[PDB]
Amino acid sequence: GSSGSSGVFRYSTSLEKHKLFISGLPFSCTKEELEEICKAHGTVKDLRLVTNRAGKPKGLAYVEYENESQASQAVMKMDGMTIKENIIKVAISNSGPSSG
Repeated sequence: GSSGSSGVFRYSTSLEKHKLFISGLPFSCTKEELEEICKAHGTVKDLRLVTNRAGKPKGLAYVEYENESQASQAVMKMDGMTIKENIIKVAISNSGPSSG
């Protein structure tokens, strides 16, 4: 939807921005790896890897930073980066609670 700068109201639950979303990652990739690489940009509040019912990496991975500027930088770099011979894409975890 649009974004009205002038004045702010409550329409949809608080949205998250700091969080980051990374898709297209090689199963080989491991948390630690992404962790060390994440802390390279800023403070890593928390890191989680979307696994399957069997515990297999679905390729998706979520990240949590302390500030906003930090995450942004990591997104500008990680966005379209090669990892273990695999081009991974990044995206600011904005979409979450499906309103309707």
